[PDB]
Amino acid sequence: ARIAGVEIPRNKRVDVALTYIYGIGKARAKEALEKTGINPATRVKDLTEAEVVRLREYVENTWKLEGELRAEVAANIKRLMDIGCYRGLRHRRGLPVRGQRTRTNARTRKGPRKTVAG
Amino acid sequence: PRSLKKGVFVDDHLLEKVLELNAKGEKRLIKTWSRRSTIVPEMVGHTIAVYNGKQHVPVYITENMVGHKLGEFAPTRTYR
Amino acid sequence: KIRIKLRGFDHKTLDASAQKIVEAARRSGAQVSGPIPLPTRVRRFTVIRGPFKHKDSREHFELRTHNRLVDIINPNRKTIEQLMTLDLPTGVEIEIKT
Amino acid sequence: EQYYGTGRRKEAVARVFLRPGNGKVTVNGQDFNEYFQGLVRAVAALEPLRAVDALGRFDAYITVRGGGKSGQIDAIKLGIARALVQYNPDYRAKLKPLGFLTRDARVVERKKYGKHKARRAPQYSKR
Amino acid sequence: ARRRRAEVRQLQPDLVYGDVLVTAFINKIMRDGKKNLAARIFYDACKIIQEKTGQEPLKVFKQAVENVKPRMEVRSRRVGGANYQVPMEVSPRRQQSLALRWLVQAANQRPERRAAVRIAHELMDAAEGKGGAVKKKEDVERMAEANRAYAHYRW
Amino acid sequence: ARKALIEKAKRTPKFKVRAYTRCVRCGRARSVYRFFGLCRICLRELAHKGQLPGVRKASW
Amino acid sequence: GKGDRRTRRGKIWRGTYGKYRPRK
Amino acid sequence: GNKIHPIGFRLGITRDWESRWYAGKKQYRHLLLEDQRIRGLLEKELYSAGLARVDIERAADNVAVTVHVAKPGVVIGRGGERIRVLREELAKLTGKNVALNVQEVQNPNLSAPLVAQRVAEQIERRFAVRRAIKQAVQRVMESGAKGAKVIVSGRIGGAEQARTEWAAQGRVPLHTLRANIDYGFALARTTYGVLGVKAYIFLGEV
RNA sequence: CCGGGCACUCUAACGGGACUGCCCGCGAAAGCGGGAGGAAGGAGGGGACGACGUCUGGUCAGCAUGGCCCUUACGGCCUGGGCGACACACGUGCUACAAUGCCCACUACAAAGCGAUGCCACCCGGCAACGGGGAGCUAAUCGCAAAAAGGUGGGCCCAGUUCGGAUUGGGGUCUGCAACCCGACCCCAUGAAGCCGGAAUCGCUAGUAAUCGCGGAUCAGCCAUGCCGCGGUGAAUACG
Ligand SMILES: [Mg+2]
Ligand SMILES: [Mg+2]
Ligand SMILES: [Mg+2]
Ligand SMILES: [Mg+2]
Ligand SMILES: [Mg+2]
Ligand SMILES: [Mg+2]
Ligand SMILES: [Mg+2]
Ligand SMILES: [Mg+2]
Ligand SMILES: [Mg+2]
Ligand SMILES: [Mg+2]
Ligand SMILES: [Mg+2]
Ligand SMILES: [Mg+2]
Ligand SMILES: [Mg+2]
Ligand SMILES: [Mg+2]
Ligand SMILES: [Mg+2]
Ligand SMILES: [Mg+2]
Ligand SMILES: [Mg+2]
Ligand SMILES: [Mg+2]
Ligand SMILES: [Zn+2]
Repeated sequence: ARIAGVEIPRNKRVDVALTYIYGIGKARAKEALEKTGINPATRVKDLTEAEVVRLREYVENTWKLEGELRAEVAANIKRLMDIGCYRGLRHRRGLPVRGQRTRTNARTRKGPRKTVAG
Repeated sequence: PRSLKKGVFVDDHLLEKVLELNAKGEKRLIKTWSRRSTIVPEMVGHTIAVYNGKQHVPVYITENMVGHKLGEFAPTRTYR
Repeated sequence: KIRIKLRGFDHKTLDASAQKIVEAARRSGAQVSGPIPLPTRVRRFTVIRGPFKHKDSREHFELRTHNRLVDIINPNRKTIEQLMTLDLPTGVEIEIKT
Repeated sequence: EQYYGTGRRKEAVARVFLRPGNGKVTVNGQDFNEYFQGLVRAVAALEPLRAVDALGRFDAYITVRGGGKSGQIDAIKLGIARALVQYNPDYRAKLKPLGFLTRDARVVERKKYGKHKARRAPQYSKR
Repeated sequence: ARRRRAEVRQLQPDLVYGDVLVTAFINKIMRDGKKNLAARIFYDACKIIQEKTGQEPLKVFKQAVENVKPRMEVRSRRVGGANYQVPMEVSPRRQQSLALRWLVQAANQRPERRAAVRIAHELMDAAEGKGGAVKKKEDVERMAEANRAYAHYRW
Repeated sequence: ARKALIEKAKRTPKFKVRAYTRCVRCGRARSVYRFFGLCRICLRELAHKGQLPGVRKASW
Repeated sequence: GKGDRRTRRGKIWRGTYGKYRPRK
Repeated sequence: GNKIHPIGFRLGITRDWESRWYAGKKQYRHLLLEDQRIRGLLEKELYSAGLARVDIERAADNVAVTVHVAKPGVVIGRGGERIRVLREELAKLTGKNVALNVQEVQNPNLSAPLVAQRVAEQIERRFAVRRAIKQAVQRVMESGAKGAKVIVSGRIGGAEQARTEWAAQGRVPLHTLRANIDYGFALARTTYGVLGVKAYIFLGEV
């Protein structure tokens, strides 16, 4: 049931399925199935043309999803990065940004360990 | 995911000093030690020298940085 | 009709002190609610034996604050007499509010 | 008319009030099978009765407080064994070979310092 | 155990069958000390050996264990830098310990998603004479024999 | 306890923020209990004496 | 698990309350 | 180093507190700092008198302070002199008007706090540590005592290398939490450094 | 809940009780094995407690202290920065990698502690953190509190997933003179590695290990997954 900018959830419950949409997840799932009054447990394949239409309508108009959403974040980071901003540098140098200790566990933001001679 | 409830913060000596320059039109170069102050449109166009703990750095303020605090533009440490 | 909680650190300088307020008010008023215990509130301090490092030795210190009740129903002048200012022990503090 | 017994375990207190009857066991104003809602071992608690052909000759009102259902289960088992002997003293004569009368003294060991859990000691290295 | 020979910790009989072996088996299933869910799993397994076998579960259980019990095993013993696999008898105590342990082990290697199924099917194939548990038992006994040569290091 | 740093007693600090415990015997500004105004070390010393009423050797 | 900020148990572990762990 | 302070180790039984007053969460830390301030004065004042113990009881603005001594005369003064000059500085300290009794010590040889305080004395005058201690232990053993034992720290004699002198006689069980052993410390400023004295006096068991 | 009553639970104080005392076997004796009585049996279980001495062990930044050295300064005040830096290496931990599980709902058993400008019932506003209002307690009579695991029901259907929550974007709450460096918290969004870990290596012998949650000290707040302590459920194995 291609909803948000070319989505495709199927064979699984709609809520769980709606998730596969970028800007969507658990929370916003209920909201859409709640307001759009569709049973959350129906298989996307068991949906009604009348419901899919409705769903898409709410979801696509109410929240910034997929591609567009990314564009925003991208530009958001490039922003505090274009400006002197400290967080900018961190995004630049590549080290964490939410004031965490880098002497150790910072692998997720740093990547594989580039071991050097001691 | 920032914070500061209701009532932005800016140190007096810096604030009631910046706007004091607007009255006289415009000034050239300032310098505070309170990097704790929030930036505000009142500053747009000015140049505040923020102390990092060792020096006073010229920090040209712009509309795009109106929310950040001076310190964010005066990096504390020196690395590689 | 007389709430008088006896609190002390020594469980003997109390049990004894309450045994007074009871007798010195038994034959003067009713018979009193006898001495009532009430769970003790033990404080605790756990400090490292020596200074600097050695963080695995400690040693434990408490400070149990015992309790008591008494409670005399039906006070009769001579009762508030045998009491009044006829207290003795030093390791006790009393609260009255009959 | 009635028969009492206490019983306690792993820090749990069970009040046992036996009375002749059809075997209607209650616990805190609740059906036995209600308080111990499917806890497999629950049955245990009454093992002393079933150990003297009772149960179907007795009935019991029970108050249980402190700890957890498992302890309570055994705490009960005791009183019901004590009262059972309190009812008829010649009972223990064969109720003891199963020690239903012993009050399991096994209790949580204090948490010592320098050690994660009384015994569980911190792990080390470079040794 | 340097002082005296440890006590074979006596177990309490099974509530549902009054057997101590069952409890033992139940204990090996239990993990994180959750005897309920442990006891449960086992019993559902017995009920499954019903909807599938006209024989009494306990009957199955007993026979399953009896087959997964190794009667000979290898134990190391240094003698000149090279430690040889000495084959020796397996005492009933361990013979039982090893069996139950192996049952629960093999059972949990199985593909069926539900716990009790895995256990019932393992108990089942156990009495049948097949299945991973009985496998280990056999690979072991094979180890002895394959070392009769070193049997003279009995002790 | 650098003396000049016994300026804790100075009450008025500008902001109650800058107010800190300090041992009322040694000056220790660490592991300084409240119910005693003492540091973990003196608490131990005096306690061993008796100058800390009630404070006995805990055991259980 | 206990690590999940936005789930029942996670709230408990982190000691807090919120939409995922109401006061009642 | 090990061994628990034999006093704090017996505070329960065979040894009572030196401050038997009950305050509370809000007061306690205050009524505590007080005693100190007190003992502080009673220390750097009544030294010459030879202060053994210095109890302190309270009842709200009513404080005891039964200073035990060897030479009560020094505490008193001519007539009733001193035991007033100080009874004065006292309320200047504790704004809670307190007494200032005085009890005497039955033999300054059974008073560990003194014996130790004593051996420390000789050590400052430059006496012979080994003997000083041998004597001390004796003084104590002659004047009763089911056991006694003194101990000095190191640098004995002025030696660049710190040592530790012994001396002990008659049962002095530190493990039998029932015996009852008065224990006393005592420093010893010196030309070249501090030394430390300890006295244990076993007297009566049950 | 009220009357009412102390029996029962409990609260806390004193005391009773276990000594190989009794029974049989062995023994010179001490004692050993078994057995009855008994809540408990041979040190019932756990604490406190650590000999003469060792390491020139640790600590002069707790404190005390000999000598040494500085005295517009090696002393003092302050604002800001730093102790939180990160190509790397190690120790102790936390949370996981899932179905003996995760989620939602309903529903059941704890112990030990803490509470004046503190715990904060109940109420209303908010998805919420939190805010506004406000009762009770000086606390066995009020509050923190919900114990969690568990039990019942329903969902997920073996997938990097309804496993897992890193990381990052955005919005906001509270503490605080002030959260850039550098606080915690809530909500939305993002949703990483991880499929049980090489060589090697740690803990534990019973209500122990393993697992589950609860309190407290410090403390404005908090970087506590740390430490000290509490109780629920509750094993395996020891020939030697
Ligand atoms: Mg999504
Ligand atoms: Mg430590
Ligand atoms: Mg440690
Ligand atoms: Mg535990
Ligand atoms: Mg100093
Ligand atoms: Mg502070
Ligand atoms: Mg999850
Ligand atoms: Mg001993
Ligand atoms: Mg050295
Ligand atoms: Mg060193
Ligand atoms: Mg020095
Ligand atoms: Mg400074
Ligand atoms: Mg550091
Ligand atoms: Mg950790
Ligand atoms: Mg993924
Ligand atoms: Mg998987
Ligand atoms: Mg052991
Ligand atoms: Mg062993
Ligand atoms: Zn101190």
